[PDB]
Order: sequence, then structure tokens, then C-alpha cells
Amino acid sequence: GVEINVKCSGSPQCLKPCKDAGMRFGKCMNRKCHCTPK
Repeated sequence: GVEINVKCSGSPQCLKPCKDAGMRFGKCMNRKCHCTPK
């Protein structure tokens, strides 16, 4: 995925951030959100 500039401690926290970046799947890794390209 693409790393966005949003901090997280679990993947559910990346749902809205990834949607704000135009994307629908992702996960929290290394305390950052990563989102699957549209």
C-alpha cells in the first residue's frame, strides 16, 4: 500500500484515514497507516 501521514496503533484506526486518502483497504504497520491503491 501507500503510506499516509497518519499515526495508528491498530488497523481499525486506518479505515477513515484511508478513506480520506481515497482508498478502501489498509492496515496499521510501524505505527502508520498504509492503504491499498484505488
